[PDB]
Amino acid sequence: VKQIYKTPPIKDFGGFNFSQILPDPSKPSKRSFIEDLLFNKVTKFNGLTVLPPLLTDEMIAQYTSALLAGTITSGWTFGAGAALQIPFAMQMAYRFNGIGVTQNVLYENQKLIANQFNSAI
Amino acid sequence: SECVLGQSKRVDFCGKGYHLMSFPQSAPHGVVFLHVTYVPAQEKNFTTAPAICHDGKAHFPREGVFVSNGTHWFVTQRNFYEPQIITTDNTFVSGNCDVVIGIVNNTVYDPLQPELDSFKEE
Amino acid sequence: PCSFGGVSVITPGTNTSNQVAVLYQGVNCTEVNVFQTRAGCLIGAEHVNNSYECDIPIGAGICASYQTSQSIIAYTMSLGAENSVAYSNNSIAIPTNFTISVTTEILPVSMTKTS
Ligand SMILES: *[C@@H]1O[C@H](CO)[C@@H](O)[C@H](O)[C@H]1NC(C)=O
Ligand SMILES: *[C@@H]1O[C@H](CO)[C@@H](O)[C@H](O)[C@H]1NC(C)=O
Ligand SMILES: *[C@@H]1O[C@H](CO)[C@@H](O)[C@H](O)[C@H]1NC(C)=O
Ligand SMILES: *[C@@H]1O[C@H](CO)[C@@H](O)[C@H](O)[C@H]1NC(C)=O
Ligand SMILES: *[C@@H]1O[C@H](CO)[C@@H](O)[C@H](O)[C@H]1NC(C)=O
Repeated sequence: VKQIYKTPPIKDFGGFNFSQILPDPSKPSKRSFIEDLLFNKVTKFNGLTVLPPLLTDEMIAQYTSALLAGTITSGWTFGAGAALQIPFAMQMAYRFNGIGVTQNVLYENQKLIANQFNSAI
Repeated sequence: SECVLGQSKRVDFCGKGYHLMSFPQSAPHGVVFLHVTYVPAQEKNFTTAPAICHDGKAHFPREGVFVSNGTHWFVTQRNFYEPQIITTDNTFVSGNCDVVIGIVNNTVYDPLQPELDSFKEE
Repeated sequence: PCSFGGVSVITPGTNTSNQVAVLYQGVNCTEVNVFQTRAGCLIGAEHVNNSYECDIPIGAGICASYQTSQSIIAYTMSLGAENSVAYSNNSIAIPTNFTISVTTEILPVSMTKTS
């Protein structure tokens, strides 16, 4: 990613829920619920010097949150060039048009799709 | 293969941007590709809409979305700004326009009716 | 066993100056301008609270640079400019003009057939 994107405080996306993968601002180390499940389910004087990484886990979380927010708000357009905003529902339509399904199938079944997505999450 | 002999869809694979084409050059022990992308700029902001209802029937655009020229609902494609007049051959019709959330109101111009109107004048 | 560590030197290129910066690995400064990191003891720099892009990585989000007298500074590295996009349910980003850029990419192919 070229630039950091922070999510808007608007959580209207056509019914889709992303509060389980966006960071909570309340944490000291800004991370999401699923990230916290991930980081908890992973468990000298001979010359052993354990060099730490250049990028700490907080920074990785910053980068991932930026990618995620750009995906949510800008489609794939920020992969190519400058980020171009778009609603999520229309982005979903775009992506269904990519796979041979017309976007009306989304716009008529939007709530069903959102509920399935939230359930899968 | 993917970027010299043809045009890959795979974004973020040969340069940054929508991939157009490339050129290879000789190099000691190596190769140097020269990728050509399509990076856009100079944007405006645009009020958008998912669909348009005209006579109870919805309209989904065949390609592109419905865009802003000011406070009007006109239409063009999704990666270059070139607005059009709403015609029948740019959209198609599937279902009533009442389940569609977020829809706006506009008239839909037809190409055939003014050519039909040339008949009923005479 | 009494404490030890790797000796590492931070510097710009010799075609700039000859000032240095001394980094002690994995042990803190109480046993050697003094600054402390999780990497250890860093001597010969100055802590700044401005965020730049990284020049030389050190560890634990710390990078050093040699800017304008002129001295060694270090800081907590950024991830570029903070930016966000105005989002609604009736907005989108559509372009009007464009450019045609060319990016150099280089991949190694072969090496010398030593025998
Ligand atoms: C108009 O476009 C600019 C360019 O990004 C954007 O910052 C601004 O929020 C847009 N206006 C509205 C009302 O969204
Ligand atoms: C967008 O959200 C606002 C919430 O203030 C709502 O009033 C409006 O009807 C929504 N418009 C669309 C097109 O979804
Ligand atoms: C590097 O050193 C040479 C000789 O000392 C000098 O001519 C050249 O200008 C230097 N490079 C820079 C960028 O100053
Ligand atoms: C060195 O050990 C820890 C790690 O930084 C530090 O908190 C402590 O204060 C240091 N020791 C002394 C004597 O200051
Ligand atoms: C560094 O932090 C201190 C407080 O810890 C603050 O007073 C100072 O202004 C900061 N330095 C810069 C360059 O902002």
